Amino acid sequence: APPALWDLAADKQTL
Amino acid sequence: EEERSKVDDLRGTPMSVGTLEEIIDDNHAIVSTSVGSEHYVSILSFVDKDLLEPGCSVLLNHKVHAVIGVLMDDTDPLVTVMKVEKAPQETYADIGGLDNQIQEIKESVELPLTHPEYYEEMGIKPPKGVILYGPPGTGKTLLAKAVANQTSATFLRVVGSELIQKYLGDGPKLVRELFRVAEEHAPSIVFIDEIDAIGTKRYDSNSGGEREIQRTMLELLNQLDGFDSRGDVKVIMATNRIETLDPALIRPGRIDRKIEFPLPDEKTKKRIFQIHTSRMTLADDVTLDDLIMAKDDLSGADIKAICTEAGLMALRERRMKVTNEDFKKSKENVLYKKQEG
Amino acid sequence: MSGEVAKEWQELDDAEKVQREPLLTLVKEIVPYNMAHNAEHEACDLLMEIEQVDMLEKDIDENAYAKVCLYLTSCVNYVPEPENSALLRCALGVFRKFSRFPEALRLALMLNDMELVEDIFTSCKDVVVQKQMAFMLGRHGVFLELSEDVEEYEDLTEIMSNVQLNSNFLALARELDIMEPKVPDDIYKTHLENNRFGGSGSQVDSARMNLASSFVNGFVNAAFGQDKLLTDDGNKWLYKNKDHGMLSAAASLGMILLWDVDGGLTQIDKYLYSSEDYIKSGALLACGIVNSGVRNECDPALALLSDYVLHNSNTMRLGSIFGLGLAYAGSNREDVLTLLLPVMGDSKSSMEVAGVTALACGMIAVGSCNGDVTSTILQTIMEKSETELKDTYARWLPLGLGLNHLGKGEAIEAILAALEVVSEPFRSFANTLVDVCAYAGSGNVLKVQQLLHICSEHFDSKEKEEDKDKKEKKDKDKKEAPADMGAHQGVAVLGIALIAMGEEIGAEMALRTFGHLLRYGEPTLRRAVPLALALISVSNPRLNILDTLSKFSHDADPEVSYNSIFAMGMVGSGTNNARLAAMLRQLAQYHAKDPNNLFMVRLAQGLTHLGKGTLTLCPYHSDRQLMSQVAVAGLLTVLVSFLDVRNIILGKSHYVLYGLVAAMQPRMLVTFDEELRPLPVSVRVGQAVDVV
Ligand SMILES: Nc1ncnc2c1ncn2[C@@H]1O[C@H](COP(=O)(O)OP(=O)(O)O)[C@@H](O)[C@H]1O
Repeated sequence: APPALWDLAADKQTL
Repeated sequence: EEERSKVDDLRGTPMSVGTLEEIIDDNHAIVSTSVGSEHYVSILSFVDKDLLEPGCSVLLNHKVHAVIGVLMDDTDPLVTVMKVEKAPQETYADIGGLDNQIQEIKESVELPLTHPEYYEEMGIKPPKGVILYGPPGTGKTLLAKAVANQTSATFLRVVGSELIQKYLGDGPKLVRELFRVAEEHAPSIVFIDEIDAIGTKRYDSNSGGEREIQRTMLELLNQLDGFDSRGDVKVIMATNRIETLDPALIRPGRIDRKIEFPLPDEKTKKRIFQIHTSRMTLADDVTLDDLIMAKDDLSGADIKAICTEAGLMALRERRMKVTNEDFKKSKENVLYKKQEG
Repeated sequence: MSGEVAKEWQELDDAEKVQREPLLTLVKEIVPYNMAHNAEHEACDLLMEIEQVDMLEKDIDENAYAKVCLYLTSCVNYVPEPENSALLRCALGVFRKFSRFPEALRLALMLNDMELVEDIFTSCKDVVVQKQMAFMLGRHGVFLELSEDVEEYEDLTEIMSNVQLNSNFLALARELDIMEPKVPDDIYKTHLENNRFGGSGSQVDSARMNLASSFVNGFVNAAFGQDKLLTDDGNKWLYKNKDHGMLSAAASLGMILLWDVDGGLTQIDKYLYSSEDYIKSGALLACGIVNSGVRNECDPALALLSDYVLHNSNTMRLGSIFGLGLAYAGSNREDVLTLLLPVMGDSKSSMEVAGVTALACGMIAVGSCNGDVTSTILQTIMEKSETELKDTYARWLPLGLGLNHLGKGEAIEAILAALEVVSEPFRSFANTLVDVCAYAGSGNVLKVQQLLHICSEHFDSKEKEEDKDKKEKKDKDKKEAPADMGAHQGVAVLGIALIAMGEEIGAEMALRTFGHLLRYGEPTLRRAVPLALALISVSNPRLNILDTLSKFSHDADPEVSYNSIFAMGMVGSGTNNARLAAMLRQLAQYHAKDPNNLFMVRLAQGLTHLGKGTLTLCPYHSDRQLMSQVAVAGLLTVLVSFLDVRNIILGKSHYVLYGLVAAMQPRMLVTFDEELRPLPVSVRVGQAVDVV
């Protein structure tokens, strides 16, 4: 879950 | 928490089901969805981007063809042809006389997996499968063997030439799906029986050809040979006729193990009749001696079928118990039945 | 009542009501009830019976009648006197029931014997008496449970039994002690330092001196430092005065060095002379350590090393003068006569000038002391102080002491700590970090209290971080560290090295917190996180390391790319794989500038093998072609002429196998030290680390 936390938190730069 | 209420808006509410075509190292992946839609999508979310691989389902957010995640969905027909299950009731203890016939193959299937100590410590390791054969119409008589192997480990049965040359091939690619999917479910066992790919003659529908059936058998060999797959998926093969089978099979596999199916003897025949009549109540005058002596070279399901018709006429008289006279005439329906045909 | 066909309760506890009066009866009335089948209250009568056979001191029958019970034997009749009375009578009387054959069959951890001696051993270890059957019986399974929570530093002791019972005694004690911070391997680290572990250490192979070949010869020739062969030298009573021939690591490093030549080796003439046609590379960086580890011992390239580095250019002198003493010192002693002469010969005024050779004799020491080199290093650094000063050389000096001896009486920390007054917070990070941590392993709890009070005074507001880090260093894996991270400062470097070193245990078990600190941690601390991959990963790096860091690898951040490729780094260089060599592709196809690119790829080259080859084994042509084709770029971009030597540092060095370092469970001191500084890699810190 921690890796998926940081994984989903990069969508702000991704958008 | 907040991420669940964030990424859903971007990927929500609708999103197309797309197919990954190929991957560019930019994190941009060339994708495909109906119809002829290619694109570049760089996302860091839900991925797993390594394990995606082309030819798989990737989600596609309508703005614009963006992938929020991936869903692997099967199903597939061939996954349905594997199970279920049976976990069948038929032990190898329900059959008799082949204890020496079986004991080896019983080892070679339970020598690995269950009880590995002697096997792995010995550094020998022959898990290349087995091969069976037997006359005249047995082999499912050896599915009374494999039916005990269906009681352990993981299993899929694929038997008969029909599933090979059916329509125009595409050659082995069905055999490819079998091998690779049985490698995906590994450990497992694939039971082949009655390989008539050369023994059958007519191409189903419009198909060709004899050599392309021979080359799809050939690639069956190479995929079993093989370069280079250590996956197991053990392979059990059987047939009626070992003559038409090409030796190209045997040296790669199965090179070490193949069993011969003998026809039962007096005590084996009697044993089997006792096995099938164990359930059925029979009249006090039923005698097995004149039966096993009068009959000639019958396997289990033959005398099991005379038990079946004996109970059939026993139900025509609505008796729960079969009479020896009706057992000899009801028998005479199969005796005359093989004498009529 | 006990035999009434009625199943009505209860036949338990009723013997306390009327007690003396039923004692006018015996078990004779009881036996027809329990022996006759299809009778009521079969095992229930044993709840009354265990007390009569227990108060009569009978043994294995209380065992036999507590089998289905499993409960009442705990709370049973109170005044402690009959309880420790029939407890020690039952105690000495149950083991005499055991091993009666003789020589096993051993009990026969079962729910009868072990759960009952555990059950009553509860009350045994609660208040009264001591030394139960555990010392009487001989069961190590209950000996696992004999001990109660207490400091184990004292528990190194046991009853001396025969070496027969001592062997499996020591095996089950070992596997009992592995989870535990302290292991029988403690003889290495500890300190201790009393003569007991050397006495028993040479007595474990006493008295046989022939089959003693293993654990003795391999131990004296596998030792780089002098302490084990020294204390053990006084503790090795085989012969007299001529055991010193197999000691001092002269014939040791000679023999193992010629067996390494038996299992090598590295190319000399072709590569190094074809490189001598290229004159001097522009890196002035990694080329000296080549002739350091390579040669070993030969003089001719040593005068090229020296006579060159007389020019003084940069710190390029470093690996060169390191080959000066490493060459002859490869076996012994050596060069420590002329090793330190350039120190005072070359005010420094900095490390790259007179500090390089000042590092030389300290690191080339490797077991000295002896004891001259100790007082010689302390003296020579007390000569140059204001020119050192507190910063650039003081980084490397304690590495010439603490390596050889942790409990060394000499304090060079105080004399080097009088120079702290310069007040600069910056350089004292990487300076005072392993400056103060590198003096000794200590273990006294007093040292860091001293240096915290005299150093701090106050406090440095900065160094205090590294000082509690030095404390947490002093002790090893005491489990005190998970209690020391509760601070978890906004600095947060407490937690990273605190979990790094704070747990040394075979089972990782640190995944929960190691992931919890990155998932819960503040930003940019995850940059520090992968650096803990150095210690705990010695077991199974393959699965988890390239897993996690594989995601950290293609991150655009050069800091987590750098500290990632290091995070794998050496612990990921233990063995090779097709994933590594295949992954090297397009790691080197990136268009990014800066040294992080070829530290990523070129450090990722050294993970293919370590000190192995080339003759024997893997071919050197493929490395020649890879480093030859990748260097076509830039064109210079001198860092390519730095990388081509970078891979062959470890590549063509050889002559040392690691393995790990080390198999004995010590740790390399230059590696953690040096790898902590370039985390913010800037100018010469990378070459200071390039001492390696
Ligand atoms: N000797 C035997 N002992 C017990 N059962 C038998 C025996 N022979 C045959 N059977 C039963 O009859 C069936 C025989 O299959 P069969 O039709 O002979 O082979 P195939 O279908 O491969 O040509 C098996 O399913 C088995 O359960």
